[PDB]
Amino acid sequence: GSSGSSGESLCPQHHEALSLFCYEDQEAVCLICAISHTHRAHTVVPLSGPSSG
Ligand SMILES: [Zn+2]
Ligand SMILES: [Zn+2]
Repeated sequence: GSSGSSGESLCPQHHEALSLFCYEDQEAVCLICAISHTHRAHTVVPLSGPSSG
């Protein structure tokens, strides 16, 4: 017997709740990350969906 499932999803570098996803790369990234991407002309949209912000 053995198990090892990861629950919450946090950036492997920032370790912060991932509330975004980069299309181009097709991977999930955190908020801080976005900055870089959004700067490199990378498409990024919120997972949870639309919010007040
Ligand atoms: Zn990150
Ligand atoms: Zn990107």
